[PDB]
Amino acid sequence: AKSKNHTAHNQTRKAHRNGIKKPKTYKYPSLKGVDPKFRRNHKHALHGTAKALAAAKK
Amino acid sequence: TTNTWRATVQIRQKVPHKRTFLFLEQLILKHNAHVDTISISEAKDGLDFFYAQKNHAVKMIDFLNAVVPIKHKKSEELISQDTHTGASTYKFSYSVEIVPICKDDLVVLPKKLAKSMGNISQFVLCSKISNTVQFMDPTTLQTADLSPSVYWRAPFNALADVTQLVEFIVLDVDSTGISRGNRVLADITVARTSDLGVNDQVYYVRSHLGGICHAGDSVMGYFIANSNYNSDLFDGLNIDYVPDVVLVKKL
Amino acid sequence: GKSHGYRSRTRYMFQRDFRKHGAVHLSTYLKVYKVGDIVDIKANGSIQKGMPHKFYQGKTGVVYNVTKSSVGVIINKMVGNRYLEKRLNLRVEHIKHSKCRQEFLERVKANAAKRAEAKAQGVAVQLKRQPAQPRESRIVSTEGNVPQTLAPVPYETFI
Amino acid sequence: ARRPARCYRYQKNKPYPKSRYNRAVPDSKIRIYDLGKKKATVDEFPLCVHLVSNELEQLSSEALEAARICANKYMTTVSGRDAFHLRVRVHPFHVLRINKMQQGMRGAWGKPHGLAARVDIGQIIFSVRTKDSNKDVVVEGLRRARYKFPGQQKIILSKKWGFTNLDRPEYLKKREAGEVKDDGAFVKFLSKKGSLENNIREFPEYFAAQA
Amino acid sequence: VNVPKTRKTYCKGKTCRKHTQHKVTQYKAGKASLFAQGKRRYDRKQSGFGGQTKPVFHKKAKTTKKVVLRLECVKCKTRAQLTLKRCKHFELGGEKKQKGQALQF
RNA sequence: GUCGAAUUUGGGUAUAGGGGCGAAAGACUAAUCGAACCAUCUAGUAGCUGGUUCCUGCCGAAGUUUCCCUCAGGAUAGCAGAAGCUCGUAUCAGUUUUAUGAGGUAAAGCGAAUGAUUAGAGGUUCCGGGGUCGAAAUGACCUUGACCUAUUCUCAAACUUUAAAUAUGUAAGAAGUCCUUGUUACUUAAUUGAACGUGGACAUUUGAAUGAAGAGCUUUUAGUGGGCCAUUUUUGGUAAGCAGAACUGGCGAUGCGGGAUGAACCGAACGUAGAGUUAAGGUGCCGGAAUACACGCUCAUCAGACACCACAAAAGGUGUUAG
RNA sequence: GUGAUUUCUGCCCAGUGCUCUGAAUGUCAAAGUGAAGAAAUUCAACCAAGCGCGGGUAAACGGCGGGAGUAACUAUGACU
RNA sequence: GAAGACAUUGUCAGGUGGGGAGUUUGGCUGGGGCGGCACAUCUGUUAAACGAUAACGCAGAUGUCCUAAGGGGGGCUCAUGGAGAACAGAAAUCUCCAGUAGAACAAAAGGGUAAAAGCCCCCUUGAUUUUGAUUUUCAGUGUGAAUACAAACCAUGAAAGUGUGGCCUAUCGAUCCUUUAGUCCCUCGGAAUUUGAGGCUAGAGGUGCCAGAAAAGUUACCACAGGGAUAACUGGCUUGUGGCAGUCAAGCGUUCAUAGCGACAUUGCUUUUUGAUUCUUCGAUGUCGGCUCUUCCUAUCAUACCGAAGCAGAAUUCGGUAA
RNA sequence: GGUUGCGGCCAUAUCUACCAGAAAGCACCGUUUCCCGUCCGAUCAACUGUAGUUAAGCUGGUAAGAGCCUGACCGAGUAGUGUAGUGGGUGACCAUACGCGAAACUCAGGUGCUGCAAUCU
Ligand SMILES: [K+]
Ligand SMILES: [Mg+2]
Ligand SMILES: [Mg+2]
Ligand SMILES: [Mg+2]
Ligand SMILES: [Mg+2]
Ligand SMILES: [Mg+2]
Ligand SMILES: [Mg+2]
Ligand SMILES: [Mg+2]
Ligand SMILES: [Mg+2]
Ligand SMILES: [Mg+2]
Ligand SMILES: [Mg+2]
Ligand SMILES: [Mg+2]
Ligand SMILES: [Mg+2]
Ligand SMILES: [Mg+2]
Ligand SMILES: [Mg+2]
Ligand SMILES: [Mg+2]
Ligand SMILES: [Mg+2]
Ligand SMILES: [Mg+2]
Ligand SMILES: [Mg+2]
Ligand SMILES: [Mg+2]
Ligand SMILES: [Mg+2]
Ligand SMILES: [Mg+2]
Repeated sequence: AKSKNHTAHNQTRKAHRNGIKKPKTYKYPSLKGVDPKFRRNHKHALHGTAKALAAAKK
Repeated sequence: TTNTWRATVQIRQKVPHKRTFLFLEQLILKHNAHVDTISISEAKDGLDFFYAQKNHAVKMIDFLNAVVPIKHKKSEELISQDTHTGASTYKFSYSVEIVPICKDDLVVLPKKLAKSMGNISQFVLCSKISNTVQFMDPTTLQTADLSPSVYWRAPFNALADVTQLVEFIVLDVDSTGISRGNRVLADITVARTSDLGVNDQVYYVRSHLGGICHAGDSVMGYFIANSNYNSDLFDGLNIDYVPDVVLVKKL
Repeated sequence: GKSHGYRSRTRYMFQRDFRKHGAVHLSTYLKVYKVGDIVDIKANGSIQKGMPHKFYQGKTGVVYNVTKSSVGVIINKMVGNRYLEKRLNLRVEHIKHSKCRQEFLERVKANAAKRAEAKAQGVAVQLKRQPAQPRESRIVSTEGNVPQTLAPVPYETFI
Repeated sequence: ARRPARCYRYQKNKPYPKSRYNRAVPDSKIRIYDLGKKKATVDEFPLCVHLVSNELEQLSSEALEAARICANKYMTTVSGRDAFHLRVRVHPFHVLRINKMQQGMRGAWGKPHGLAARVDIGQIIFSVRTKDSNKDVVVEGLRRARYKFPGQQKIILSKKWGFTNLDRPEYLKKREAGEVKDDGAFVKFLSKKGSLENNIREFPEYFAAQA
Repeated sequence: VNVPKTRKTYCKGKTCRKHTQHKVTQYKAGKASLFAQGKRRYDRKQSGFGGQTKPVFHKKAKTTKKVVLRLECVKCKTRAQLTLKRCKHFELGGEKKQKGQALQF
C-alpha cells in the first residue's frame, strides 16, 4: 500500500480554537543578550543612585 | 501497451571513473554482439540494453561472461495470463555488475586471501583485468589470480585510483637479475616533478618497470608518503615494510 | 532529494534593483539608532555579512541592543498556535527607520498645541480622528453647463 | 505516429517551448509562412481579409500545413498565382508530450511528440491582401481552409488599408502629401520628432507645399 | 594540502600567555596497551564458551581521516593540538606555489 | 498383473524419535510423520483477528508536525476533558479605517537585456564560397550566406525594463509627552552624551471604527496519528468514480424539508407541545397547492420537458421564425 | 559410480577437490630459552602439524571457445 | 611370548571439522521482484507575487579542493570589436581608439562585485586562546552551518579601520571502548614511597540504512497470525490502442472531383481487443476448451420487395426497408 | 552671480555633435640636487611660479538630437482580478451583479537642485 504524504488541511482550524495569542510585554525587558560593556557600567550606575537617595532620605 | 521491449540487461559498475566500461564499449564493437537490441538507455553507473526476444539477451550475457568479471541475476514481471495457452506474457530483467577494481589501481588484499593465492604480499597492483582479475607485486615480481566467484563472496575495494597518480622523473636504473617474462626488478632512482626544480630530495625504489625505463623519462605513480588513507586492511600492514613510492607506468 | 538551504527560493528577493548596483550611499551609515526605535528589515544583497534570513524580509520590529556596526532587533514570529519572541543581529545596511512612527510623534506635538491653545481661546477641544463622513447637501448650477445626453453605442468590429 | 487531434485540443499544461532543458524536439510541419506575390508594393493590394478564431484552443502544426496548401491551391488556379499575398500569423512553439512506452505509472514522464499553437478568442490566424475586384476568390479560398481546423472561426473584411494600421480614408490623407514613402514590403511614415536634418534626407516631397 | 613546519601562535603555558614560535608535527595513534580497564573487561567476557560476545564493525563508508597537528612552544616546550578538515593528501615542508608555471613533459 | 519362487504366510525374537527401518516414495514407525505419542515447563509470546454486561445530564475530537530496522506500531507536539487559581471592566479580536512597509504571480513586453523567430528594402567586401573578363592585382562585373542600418510576423514553467487584484508586517499613547538636574568604573576634546532615576506640569474626547456570556495563569490526563468529497488554483496522465498538492466549506461524528431513489448538492443544523410565518422546491392526476393570467416560439413514421446528474459532436436542410 | 549382450569409450591436471617414497627457512600456539627492570611486565630469538611452494591424478567434480588466413569462378576447410 | 620408558591414559595449546547445533538473511515502492535513492544534503523550477507546501515531477550538483585559492595594504582594468607595426598567415609580441561588464571570482546553479570581491606586487598566520548569547532546520532537542558582541594575544596599514578560514547559499557524525593535550591537579578507603590503574576539561579513531543492529540461500514437502490497506479472474469508471461511421476533396477512374475509389486533415460512436486503475470479494462467487440448450442484439452472409451503376444479356458491384 | 576644497540626493546631473568663456581660481605647462619610483622623471616623487598658453581639461549655450524624468477630459474603466446565483453554453468558454483596477501605446512639458568653508571687477 501507499500512504498520504502530507497536507495542511484542518491545521488553521485547530490553531484558532485557543487564540494565536501574543507573548505579553513587561516594563523592564531582560538584559540577556545585551552588550557586556554596557551592563558592566549599568550595575554601578544603579548602585550610586540608590546610595544618593538613601543619603538624601537618611 | 507500455511493456514493449520484453527483456532488459542492466549493466553496472560502482566506480566513479570507469576504465572497464570504456574498455567494454570498445570490446563489444569488435566482435559485435549488439544488433538484436531495440534501443539503449543510460544510468549513473552504467547503461541499459533492451531486447525484444529473451534468447537475444542471453547470448549477450554469455558474451560478457567471456571477456570481463561479472555477477548477475534475472527476475520477471507478469502482464497478461491469457486463458488460451501459449501466451502468459512475462517480461525479464537481468542485473549485471562489473567488478570495481580497474586495470591500474593500487590494492591492499585481505590477509587470508593473500596467503592462499601463492602467498603473495598484501600490497599489490593490478595486471590485466580480463575474464578474471590478476594482480602483480611491483617490487618482488609475482602474479596471482582472483575469480569473480572468489571476489564476490568477500568483497573489498581499491586503495587509490587512476586519479591519484603523480608525475616523477627517472634518473637511473640499476638492474639486479631476474626476468621471468618482463626484464624485471629494476632499482629505479627517481625524483618528483614538483621537487626536481626546487628543493633537494631523492627517492630510490625497486620496480617492475625495468625493460622500458630510461633516464630522464617522466613516469607516473602512487606516492604513498603523503597519503592519509582510511582502509582497515591497510591499517593491518607494517607502517615500515610498505614502499614509499610505487610507479604505475612510464610516460 | 529535497533542498532547504539557508538562501533557498531567494532568486529575486536579494536582487539589486534596476540601475542601483554597486556601492551604497553614505546616509545609510550616518543614521543613528537608539533603543526603543521601530525599524523595517529589507535585505541589501551586496553585503553578505550580518544578513537576515529570508523570512524577516518585510517584517518590522523594535531595537533592544546597539553595538559597533550592528543593532539588535526583536521580532514576533508566529509558530503553531502562539507567537515567539525572536532576537536578531543585523548590520545597519539591512535596516531603516519606520516612517509610520515618525508620522505618529508629529501628531502628539500637534495635540499638545491644540489643547494648550484651546484653554487660552475658551473651551471645546475634539482631538480624536474621525473617519470619512457621508457628504452634505448642495445646489449644483446648470448655468453654462447644461446636461449632455449620452446613449449606448452600436456594435462594430474593426479588426 | 499521430494520435487523434481531439486529445491535444484544449490549453491544459503550461507553455513548454524548445530550449536548453527540452533540447531534443521534432521539426515543425509548416515551414514557409508567406505565399503569393510577396515582393509586392503597398499600393497594389488595398483590400484586406482575415480569418479570425473564436475559441481558446490549440491548432497543431500539420493542421496549419493542410489549411495553408488548400487555400493556396484554390486561389492560384482561379485568379492566377500573383493576384494576392497570403500570410500566416500563428507560429507553433508549444511542444506536446506523449507517454509512449518499469511499470505503467511507476515513473511516467512523456517524450516529445509534436508542435502546436495556442490561439485565443479574437486572434487572427490567416491574412490575405488583394485587389478590390478580386474579393470573392479570397472569401471562397478561406472557406475550404476553415474545414481543416478544429473549432469555430469566422472570416472578416477589414476596414484597414492592406496590412497597415490605417483606415481606408486615413491612408489617402497621408499618402496624398509627402508623409509616406515605400519601404519594400511594408512602409515608413513621417514623425514630427527627431533630427530635422535627416528628416529632410528622406521625405523630400514633403517640405514643399505644392504637389 | 601543505602546511609549513613552523607556526607563530598563542601559547598558554603560565610564563608565556602570548604569541610564540611552535614546531608543528603530525599526530600519531598511540599504542593499544593491555591492562586498560576496557581490554581487561573484554578478555574476561570473551573467555569460556559462547563465542563472540561484542559487536564487530564492518560497513565502513569514510575514505579520509581528519588531520591533527601537534604544536610545541619553543620557549617552554608545552604542547597543543589543532585539527584540520578532511583531505586525501597531506605533507609539510617547502613545496611552495610559484608565479605561474605551465605544464611540463 | 503374477501364480514354484528375489514366492506367500503364523508364532518367537531384535532394532525407539534428530532415533529406528527404507529393492529410495521423504515411504513407514498403532486412522498421527519434511521429525510419533503422553505429561510437565505453560495462563509460553503476539505491533495481528474476535468479544468486552445499567439509566439520564453537561462538554466534545483526530487522521497533522519531528524522530524511530519506522510505513497494520510507538515516542513527541497539536486538538479534548477535568481540577482549579489570581483578579474583575478587562485588555484583547480568524474584522474595517487612517498612515506606512514588504512581494515578482495574473497581465504586459520584445522597433528594451537574455534566448527563440517569418518576410522583404537599403547597404558593406583586402576577408565562407561560386560563376563572368583574366598573366596577376589589397581588381572589376554577376551572385548566395555572414555581419551593419532603419523596418516587419510571432513567442518563453526554469527571460525581463513595468507590474495588479486577493493574501501579508508595524503603528494609532499613562508602561504616555513635556520641563527640571541627580547617578556611572561606559562614552566624549569637553558633565558632551548614553541608560535608569528624583521633583514638577498634563486626565475621562486619554488621542480611529465595531464588538466584547469576562481577562490572565497553572497542573494533570483520555482518544487520535488508514481519511474522503465539493467550488476555485493546480502538477503527473490520452483519460479515469485515477495519482499528488494549495485556500475555504463539508461528510466522517448528522437527523429534518427539497433533488423519485443517493455519506458529500440546495435549504436549514434537533429539549417536550400549541399557534402563526416562510426557506429550497413546487401548484393536470398520482400529491398539499391557480387545467391562474400575459407575449411569443416549435408538430418530430426516435418531439421535449429544470442545477450537481446520469451524455452527444463536426457537417448539413426553399422545415418554419425573426434579423 | 554405471546398469544384460554387441561395439566402442576422444582431447583437457589451469579452476575445485583428493593425493605425495618431493622442496626447505616463507608463515607459525601453548610451554620452554635469553635480555631489560625493584617486581608486576615488556621485547627478542627459537619453533609441531597445517598453510604456501613443486610433482601425480578425469570409469574425481567438471570443461571441450574466440579471432585471423591461403588452395578449384565460388562453397566445403584437408591445411597456416 | 612380544613390546617397552615409546605407546596408553590425564590437563592445556594450535590445525581440521554443514558430520551436528543456534541464529540471521534492510526500507521506500501505482502488488511483489529487478533497477533507482526520491534513505543525509545543495541551486533553479513545480510553488498559485509574506512564510510554509506533495508525487519513483523536471533540469543538475555533494562525501572534495586550497599556506594561499586564508588575512591586511598598494597598484591596475576585463570579454570583445576597430585601426596600425620586417619574418608573422584566422591565432605569437608591441601601439592606439572604442568598450556597464557582453570577462574573471577551485567546483552545480542562482545571486553579488569595476580607483573591486577581478588581474599583478609587499608583509603575514585572526584557519589562534577563554567560554556564553543568537539565526536556520525545530519538539523552538541534538547534529551541521552561520551572525553579532565580550575578555586576552597578534597580523596588516601613514591612518580611519579590517581580520575568530575560503564573496554568499552544500562539502558531514552520539553513548560504550581506545588514544592524545591540559591541571601535572584529585583517588587506589590501616600508614607510607615508587611503578601501574582510575578520574576531571578539550580533540581524534565511525557508524553514507547518515538521531548511529554485528548477519547467506532455498521450499513445487511446507506451516501459523492476518490482509480485499495488496496481485492473479467477473463487474464498474476510462477509451490511448483495436473495431466501426462521418465531414472536406488534392488526385485515380481512356474522356470526367464524388458510378466505384480517394491523400493531407479533421468530428464521432462502440465496449466482441488490449492497456491504465485498484472501488467490491482472500472466515473461498469453482479458474481454459469442447459437448448440450434457450433466448436476445444488428453493424444483413442467404432468403422478400426495391433504388443506383463505366446495368445490352448473363454474371457482378454500391445502397434502402427489414433480425 | 563666477571659481576652489569637502559633500548630500546619485542621469532633470548621462551620451553625440558644434559654439562662447572678462576677473580671479583651476589647469595644462618648466626643472632633476635632495626624499622616492619606473624598461622609460610617461605615471608616481621632489623643486620653481620662474619661461609660456586658454589649444585642451573645466563651466555655460545651441540640436523639430539619443537617453532620462514628471504629468495628462491619451489608451482604459480596456487587460486582469476578490466575492454571488438551481445564470448561458454539449463542451471550450462567456455574459451579468457588488467591488478593486494595470502595462505598452499616444500627447504635453522639462534637461540638475542644494549644504559647509574660503575667495573674486
Ligand atoms: K496457548
Ligand atoms: Mg498517515
Ligand atoms: Mg521429491
Ligand atoms: Mg500411519
Ligand atoms: Mg489471557
Ligand atoms: Mg456542543
Ligand atoms: Mg505610502
Ligand atoms: Mg515572472
Ligand atoms: Mg518564482
Ligand atoms: Mg449536515
Ligand atoms: Mg431526504
Ligand atoms: Mg433525479
Ligand atoms: Mg432528435
Ligand atoms: Mg536405472
Ligand atoms: Mg517492505
Ligand atoms: Mg512562495
Ligand atoms: Mg579571496
Ligand atoms: Mg508435478
Ligand atoms: Mg481495494
Ligand atoms: Mg485511492
Ligand atoms: Mg455458486
Ligand atoms: Mg438497419
